[PDB]
Order: sequence, then structure tokens, then C-alpha cells
Amino acid sequence: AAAPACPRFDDPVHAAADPRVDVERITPDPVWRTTCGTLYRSDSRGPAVVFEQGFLPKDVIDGQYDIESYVLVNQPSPYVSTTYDHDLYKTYYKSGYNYYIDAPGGVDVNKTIGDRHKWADQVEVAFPGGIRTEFVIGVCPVDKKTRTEKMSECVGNPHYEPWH
Repeated sequence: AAAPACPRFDDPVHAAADPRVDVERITPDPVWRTTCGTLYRSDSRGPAVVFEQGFLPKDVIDGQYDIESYVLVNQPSPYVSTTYDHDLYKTYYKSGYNYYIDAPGGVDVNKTIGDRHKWADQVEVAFPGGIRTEFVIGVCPVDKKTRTEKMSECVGNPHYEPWH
């Protein structure tokens, strides 16, 4: 069978864990992701924390709202970064976990700032205000020495709420 199209929420930051994010401050003009495939995030923070809190951004108030600046220099920002690439965890050595995300929206970085910048290979989606736990599917821990997922140790998020 051929797959169906994706639901479209009216609120572009419907997914935000911190709704104080000010969408009008995002620069440059964001190109919102309209697909709904699984996204991924490398993070060293453990699933007990992420499943309780979701992914909260570092600074929705005074953080770096410019996406190009945030991608290039990684200051505290209103964004939580994710990737289209299931395998990007292989490039994140420090990071103990590959989180699986099923969330509407997000700013498509390469569509917003182009695909010629230094980190275009990361195929990132930046979530303004972060990501509520109901949109975090689960996680797989990563074996650092082989850069592989420990698949018998993946865990589903009890708070995940499928929506499509």
C-alpha cells in the first residue's frame, strides 16, 4: 500500500514543551516541516528525564533565535535540534542515546538557511519550544565503541501518544 499524507496542525509550535517560544522572533523566515516521518535526537540525558519532561529548550526567553547562528555556534537557544537521519547518532560519540521522535512541525533547517552550510549533512529539524513527551516515541542506547544501537535495550516512552 501507498502511505497517506500527514495531518497539519494550525499551530506551527503545537509540539512545544515550552509554549513561551515567540515564533515571530525566528529568523530567517522559517520553512516548516510538513512531513511526519520519525525524527531522531542524540542526547546524553537519560530517558527517565526525557520521558518525564520531554525535550525542553535551553533558553526560550533570551536564547539565540537566529537559526543560522544557532547551527553554526550552538549558543543557548529556544530550539531543540533533531535530525531526519536515523544514523546520525554514529557521528555523536559523547552521546549515549538515540531518541526516536514522532512530532508535528519543526523548522526544516536546510530548507530555511540552505543546504550549503557547514552542517547541512546533519539534515536537522529545529523545534522551537522543544518537544512534549507525548511526541517522544522511545530511545535506544548506543554502544560507544562500535557506534551501534543496543537494540535489546531500547525502551518505549509510556507517554507517547500516536497521532497519525
